[PDB]
Amino acid sequence: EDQDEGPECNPPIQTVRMKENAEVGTTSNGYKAYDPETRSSSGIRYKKLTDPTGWVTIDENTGSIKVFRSLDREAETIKNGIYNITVLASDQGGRTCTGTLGIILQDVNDNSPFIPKKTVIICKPTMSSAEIVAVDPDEPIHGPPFDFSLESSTSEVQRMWRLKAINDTAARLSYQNDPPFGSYVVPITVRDRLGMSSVTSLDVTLCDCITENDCTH
Repeated sequence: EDQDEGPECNPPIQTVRMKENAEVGTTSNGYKAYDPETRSSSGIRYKKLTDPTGWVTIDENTGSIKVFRSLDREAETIKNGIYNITVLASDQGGRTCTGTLGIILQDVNDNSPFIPKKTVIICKPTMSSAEIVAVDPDEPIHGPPFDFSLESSTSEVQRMWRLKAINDTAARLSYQNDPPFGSYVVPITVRDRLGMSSVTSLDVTLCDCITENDCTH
């Protein structure tokens, strides 16, 4: 009669693939410890060891991966779309085996655009405008074209400015109604190609210049 002997946990290293928009608690196919006698490892329970992100948890019964807190592909903890977590199996004979679970992460468009440069000069004696350019940190299929506007701003601020588009990534902000030399705030709204939305408040000095770039000192 059969008795429950030791696990042959090969391969060392395993992989799964996941997608960024994954709901909290969702479960999918997972890491295994192996048990050749029974050709199945049905007593054998699972925990996680070290994790860079804290996004997933491992379903103890089955060794399945499940979401715990929501993902990002735009984070610095990914490289070439991949991260890894370390895994342990626990046996009621007083035994263990160990391994790695890699997690390949498909981007979806979820991040909005941001502004690299929010501080801008308008040299009034030769210029009416300054350019406003953005970036979006999803894939290049998942960002531009951007749709800019003065949407979020006030009816007083809208009476001093006009905004117009100039590229897939850019627009140009212009003064109206002879405003005086000085410094000013402008809220922009920007959406990306699927309508992901960002708010951002610009710094706009309108001044007198030599270089036509920065203000006379």
